[PDB]
Amino acid sequence: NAQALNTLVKQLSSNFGAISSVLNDILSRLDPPEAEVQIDRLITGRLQSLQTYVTQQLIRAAEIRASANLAATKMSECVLGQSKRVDFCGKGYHLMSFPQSAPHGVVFLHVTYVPAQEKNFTTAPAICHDGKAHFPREGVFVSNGTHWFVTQRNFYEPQIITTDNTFVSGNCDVVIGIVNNTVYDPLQPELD
Amino acid sequence: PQSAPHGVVFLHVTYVPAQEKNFTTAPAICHDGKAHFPREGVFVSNGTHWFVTQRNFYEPQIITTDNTFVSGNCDVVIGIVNNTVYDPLQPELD
Amino acid sequence: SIAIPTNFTISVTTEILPVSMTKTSVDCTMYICGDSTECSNLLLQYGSFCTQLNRALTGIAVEQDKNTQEVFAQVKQIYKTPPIKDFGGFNFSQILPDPSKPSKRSFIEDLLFNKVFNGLTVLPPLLTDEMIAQYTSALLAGTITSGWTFGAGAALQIPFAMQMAYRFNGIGVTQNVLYENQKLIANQFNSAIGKIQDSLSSTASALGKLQDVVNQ
Amino acid sequence: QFGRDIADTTDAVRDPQTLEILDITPCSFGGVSVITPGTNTSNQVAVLYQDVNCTEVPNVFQTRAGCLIGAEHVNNSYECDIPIGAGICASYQSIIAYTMSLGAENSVAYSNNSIAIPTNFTISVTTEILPVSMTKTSVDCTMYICGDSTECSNLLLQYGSF
Ligand SMILES: *[C@@H]1O[C@H](CO)[C@@H](O[C@@H]2O[C@H](CO)[C@@H](O)[C@H](O)[C@H]2NC(C)=O)[C@H](O)[C@H]1NC(C)=O
Ligand SMILES: *[C@@H]1O[C@H](CO)[C@@H](O[C@@H]2O[C@H](CO)[C@@H](O)[C@H](O)[C@H]2NC(C)=O)[C@H](O)[C@H]1NC(C)=O
Ligand SMILES: *[C@@H]1O[C@H](CO)[C@@H](O[C@@H]2O[C@H](CO)[C@@H](O)[C@H](O)[C@H]2NC(C)=O)[C@H](O)[C@H]1NC(C)=O
Ligand SMILES: *[C@@H]1O[C@H](CO)[C@@H](O[C@@H]2O[C@H](CO)[C@@H](O)[C@H](O)[C@H]2NC(C)=O)[C@H](O)[C@H]1NC(C)=O
Ligand SMILES: *[C@@H]1O[C@H](CO)[C@@H](O)[C@H](O)[C@H]1NC(C)=O
Ligand SMILES: *[C@@H]1O[C@H](CO)[C@@H](O)[C@H](O)[C@H]1NC(C)=O
Ligand SMILES: *[C@@H]1O[C@H](CO)[C@@H](O)[C@H](O)[C@H]1NC(C)=O
Ligand SMILES: *[C@@H]1O[C@H](CO)[C@@H](O)[C@H](O)[C@H]1NC(C)=O
Ligand SMILES: *[C@@H]1O[C@H](CO)[C@@H](O)[C@H](O)[C@H]1NC(C)=O
Ligand SMILES: *[C@@H]1O[C@H](CO)[C@@H](O)[C@H](O)[C@H]1NC(C)=O
Ligand SMILES: *[C@@H]1O[C@H](CO)[C@@H](O)[C@H](O)[C@H]1NC(C)=O
Ligand SMILES: *[C@@H]1O[C@H](CO)[C@@H](O)[C@H](O)[C@H]1NC(C)=O
Ligand SMILES: *[C@@H]1O[C@H](CO)[C@@H](O)[C@H](O)[C@H]1NC(C)=O
Ligand SMILES: *[C@@H]1O[C@H](CO)[C@@H](O)[C@H](O)[C@H]1NC(C)=O
Repeated sequence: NAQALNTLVKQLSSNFGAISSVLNDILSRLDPPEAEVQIDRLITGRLQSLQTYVTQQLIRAAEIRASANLAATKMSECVLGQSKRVDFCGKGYHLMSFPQSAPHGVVFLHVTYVPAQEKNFTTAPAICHDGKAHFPREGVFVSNGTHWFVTQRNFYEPQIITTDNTFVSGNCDVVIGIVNNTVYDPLQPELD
Repeated sequence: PQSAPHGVVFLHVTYVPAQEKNFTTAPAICHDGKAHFPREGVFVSNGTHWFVTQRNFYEPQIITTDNTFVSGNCDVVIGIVNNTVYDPLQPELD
Repeated sequence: SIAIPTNFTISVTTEILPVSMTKTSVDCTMYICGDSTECSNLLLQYGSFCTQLNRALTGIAVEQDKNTQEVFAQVKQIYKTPPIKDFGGFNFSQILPDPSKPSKRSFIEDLLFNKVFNGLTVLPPLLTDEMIAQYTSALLAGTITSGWTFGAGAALQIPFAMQMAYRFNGIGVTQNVLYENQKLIANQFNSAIGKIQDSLSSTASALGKLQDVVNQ
Repeated sequence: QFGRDIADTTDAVRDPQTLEILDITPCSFGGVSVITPGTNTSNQVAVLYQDVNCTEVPNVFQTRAGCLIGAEHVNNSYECDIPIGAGICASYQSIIAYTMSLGAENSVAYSNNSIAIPTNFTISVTTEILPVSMTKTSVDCTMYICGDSTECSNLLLQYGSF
């Protein structure tokens, strides 16, 4: 923006085919019948320069508006609320953000949830208990070698396999990769 | 994504349902004067028997106290149908 | 009256989007006149008309290199598919790179590429197309082996059989149906992959944006 | 007697004396570029020539984007610092020209029964910068094009409402 304003000023120094770059000299030492000839080329050159500057400004205005609309959209979702869409505001699972004033824009602070310290476990997609295929209501099955557990996909919170946090469907033959294990039921200890 | 000489090409894997069958349904079930609602999905009926299934696939299941929640009364909501709700604890008690 | 589907069809849809164009650079001293010292004198007395034009042109020339940067270079590190490919019966050889091709291009990419002086100069792209497929290969490995986990932070491996289960769970479909229909889904996916390549193999006018952008 | 490739551009002339068709092409030209690592960081610079056979330009290294003088080719690939073009980049060791490194190649352990689940989490704030507006500028017509000159502005009116 600064150079666009600056480059326009230098255009006044261009003769554009005239003998002088200043209007007063043209009005001074030129015969008025033919003085306009030097003026006419000068105005066209200056007008052409002015035309270019506005066109360049218009192009940048569209780019700024696109960025401005994008900035407003980010504020609409990632500031006024939580952006469920992934990687729209900060790498990682976005939580929220705080806008900050800038001389000609806005700066966000995207608070993101980045997991770390991962461990790999031997798992199965389903569990067979008494011939019934069990699936997890949420999370996935995991096992620290021998004992099996259920934990959410985004954090290691192992829990005992239980009827309440699992649902059954079908039989043990239709799904592949199943493992044989026992599903704890909280009612039995209460009943006994 | 797939590389292109001056762009990028995607292969959007989409889940398009098909083979739809129309069933008679009600928004809630009245059992012992209590209005029952589905935790997920909607109630369906193959003419006489009632079932619960998700909105994107036909997986009918017996109406159970665990897959439904109770609120309000039988009078405030319109369109309710009179039906029984199975309870899994009764057979264990008996 | 409720209509509920009793079956599902998995279809792959191809979306074409341009991300960059030819990086063109234009000179003015040797273009407006051309190796003419006497003519160049009248060129500069107009001021700095073409001085900014080159700056304007080169200003967008680097933008295309930028444009490719965010659209493709979105992976902190390059991932590689395992030598053994057992994705629960799924087939991915069509989209993955093969040694037979030029060591980085996939079968579909090769099908896609094949279907597509004085005064002027053309600047080569910063990212040669040869290693552009490297980024897509990395993304393919991440979205297959690591699923969506690598998008957030460290790439966490997940078997493809149950990676779909979460995604099915993400569209209000209980994952139990998928496992009971794993074989059917794999056949549908493989057929869809086979069909889409044939949709552009013999003849296809659906290139649109990619093909026409070169024309203007 | 001659041939034009396209757009009225001669590219082939047969010398009638010898009767042997010969191709004609414009000789080398283009924009010269300077590669530097920073004024304060160092002083050495490397000159780059674009799309020119490196035999008549004047350590010389030829690349797909022309040849550059002042850098030494390195087989080892490092992260790109100065983007030259055609997949090569330059940095400070002297100035070194090397093939761009896409990234760290890692083959994550994949298996049909292996789940990688985090046991810990890190909360990091990411700064995103976006402009929303630019300086509001207005330009006058009469006093700029001519400037306090009624006679000059009179001819301006003849152009209409530009
Ligand atoms: C877990 O349960 C399955 C299912 O019953 C057991 O598989 C049985 O294995 C025996 C011995 O090979 C066969 O005679 C049965 O026909 C199998 N069952 C079925 C339904 O086919 C399995 O042995 C059990 N234990 C383990 C460790 O998986
Ligand atoms: C289902 O339950 C409702 C609610 O009790 C029954 O509606 C009753 O019908 C009888 C006879 O028509 C009336 O005396 C009651 O006053 C009604 N109940 C209420 C709360 O007003 C209904 O008959 C039952 N059966 C069916 C098929 O809906
Ligand atoms: C759901 O649709 C699929 C195909 O859209 C059905 O799969 C077909 O099953 C018949 C039954 O023998 C086979 O002859 C076809 O070859 C199968 N087609 C494919 C593409 O695999 C499937 O049976 C349908 N399931 C239900 C419950 O309707
Ligand atoms: C999870 O990570 C945090 C930091 O990323 C760990 O907190 C550190 O714990 C050690 C243990 O003595 C301290 O010395 C550090 O000062 C702590 N750092 C911070 C930033 O709090 C935490 O222990 C990790 N937890 C697990 C279970 O791995
Ligand atoms: C796995 O975790 C359980 C939970 O307490 C523990 O008892 C067991 O020792 C651990 N190791 C193995 C190999 O099961
Ligand atoms: C898992 O992979 C191993 C080795 O590739 C194989 O032996 C085993 O049968 C596979 N099991 C399932 C359920 O895919
Ligand atoms: C509806 O489904 C049930 C479930 O077994 C079945 O017994 C019944 O015959 C079907 N038809 C009607 C009209 O209920
Ligand atoms: C549904 O519409 C029919 C026909 O208009 C009507 O007889 C019936 O009472 C309506 N039931 C409800 C619950 O709206
Ligand atoms: C995938 O499809 C190709 C196409 O011919 C075939 O050669 C290959 O064996 C298939 N792989 C699997 C695992 O089905
Ligand atoms: C004309 O052709 C003859 C035939 O070889 C050759 O010797 C002679 O040099 C040619 N003259 C000119 C002026 O090219
Ligand atoms: C050169 O200046 C940059 C910018 O301030 C700075 O980051 C760098 O450390 C400086 N290097 C030296 C050698 O002074
Ligand atoms: C440059 O020209 C020489 C002949 O002077 C040739 O051997 C070489 O192959 C040319 N280089 C390229 C890149 O075309
Ligand atoms: C680098 O690669 C070239 C080409 O294969 C080879 O001649 C050279 O020995 C390699 N090593 C060095 C240090 O250039
Ligand atoms: C996966 O877990 C096994 C457990 O024995 C371990 O040996 C192996 O190194 C792990 N693989 C990783 C972390 O890539």
